[PDB]
Amino acid sequence: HRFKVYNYMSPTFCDHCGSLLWGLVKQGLKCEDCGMNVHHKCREKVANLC
Amino acid sequence: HRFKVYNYMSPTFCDHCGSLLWGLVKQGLKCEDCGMNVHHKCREKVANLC
Ligand SMILES: [Zn+2]
Ligand SMILES: [Zn+2]
Ligand SMILES: [Zn+2]
Ligand SMILES: [Zn+2]
Repeated sequence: HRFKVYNYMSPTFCDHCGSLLWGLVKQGLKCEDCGMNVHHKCREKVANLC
Repeated sequence: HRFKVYNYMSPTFCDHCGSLLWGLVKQGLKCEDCGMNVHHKCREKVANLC
């Protein structure tokens, strides 16, 4: 994965843990290649396989 | 048009005046129906026709 920080325009959940990516901006990280969305706290817990 | 404020993820120009929508977040307004992108200062100068 190549996670880049993303500003989400709709309530989006974290593809790793299932809770909402809270906030107005900078809510999480979106992988540039496959679109997985994760909380900053969950990026490290995701397998690299993309 | 139904302009809603948008957080752009790439350098985007204003479809009304041609200058860059400056900033990291809240750079401009995107029309929800046809995707036109405008600076907050240009929203009022755009014809309504969407
Ligand atoms: Zn990925
Ligand atoms: Zn999470
Ligand atoms: Zn429009
Ligand atoms: Zn403009």
